[PDB]
Amino acid sequence: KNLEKRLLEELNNSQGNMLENDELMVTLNNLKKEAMNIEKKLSESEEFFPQFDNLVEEYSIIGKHSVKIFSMLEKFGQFHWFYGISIGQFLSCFKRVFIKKSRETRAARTRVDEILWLLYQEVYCQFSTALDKKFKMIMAMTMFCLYKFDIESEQYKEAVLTMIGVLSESSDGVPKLTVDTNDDLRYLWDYVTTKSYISALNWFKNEFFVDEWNIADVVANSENNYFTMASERDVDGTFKLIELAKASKESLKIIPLGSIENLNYAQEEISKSKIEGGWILLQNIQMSLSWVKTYLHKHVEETKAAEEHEKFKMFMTCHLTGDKLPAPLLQRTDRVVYED
Repeated sequence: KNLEKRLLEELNNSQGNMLENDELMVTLNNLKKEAMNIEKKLSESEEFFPQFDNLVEEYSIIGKHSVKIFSMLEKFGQFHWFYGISIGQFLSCFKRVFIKKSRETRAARTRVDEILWLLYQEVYCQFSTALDKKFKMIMAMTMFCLYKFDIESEQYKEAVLTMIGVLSESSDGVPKLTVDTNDDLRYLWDYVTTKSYISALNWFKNEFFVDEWNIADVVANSENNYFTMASERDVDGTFKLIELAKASKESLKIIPLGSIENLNYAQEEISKSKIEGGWILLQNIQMSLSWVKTYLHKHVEETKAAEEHEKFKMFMTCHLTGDKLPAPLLQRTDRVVYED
């Protein structure tokens, strides 16, 4: 558009003779250069289009593999209270898989395959903290065929086919023997026979364990994510927390929630400890639903305070039989469940 401009006025004085042209060439010679340089750049600009496209296909390995995985993870919604897993958390897992693990974690094509393995690992490592062992087991039981085997269906023998009434069953004593089957592959021919004793599910041992369950490690998380301990009737979640506190060797306070004076203490000591930077165990917040109503903002408040003085770690416990804790706060906290 500046060529449009600069190549206007002296039409009024030239007729095309090179001697005339010479005074107009004070702009054109400059243009010989840059205008032709434009073309150089333009030729280069096409190459990026198909290669960028190629880059997309280069990661389709995990692309399809993992998108299928989330569509399975979503089905965990069947879990009534602790499966409140946002896909943001799903992504968080990959923040770790893709990078937040080490300097070696980036995105090489060889390692696209390796992050199928980390996809495999890290995914269940998180669901397994909120969901119980029954849900954990069935996960592995059918899903590892995807997570690390890339849809390698595997023929089930005794127990599975026992439930349906299908011909191919042997008892616990067939390991990796006559497993040589079709697309619906080998080792469940093995394991499903060992299932005469159901712990054969556990016997898969397919790298099926939560790498980072260690709740003590979990402690060092974002401060806003306060800890939620799920328990049941006759299960002292607080106990697990006092053992934690004993191990932490840090400022411990415990406030049972439920009656009015406890709310007075909640207001009180939260404001104290959210400045001091203590470690506090809270119990049975569901016994004080009105507290919860105010608490949800108190949560916001003490969260900011946690950010400010930097050590206010809260550990609310005693989810009981069916106290149906509210999703907003469950969201804002870490739902880890314990057995008795």
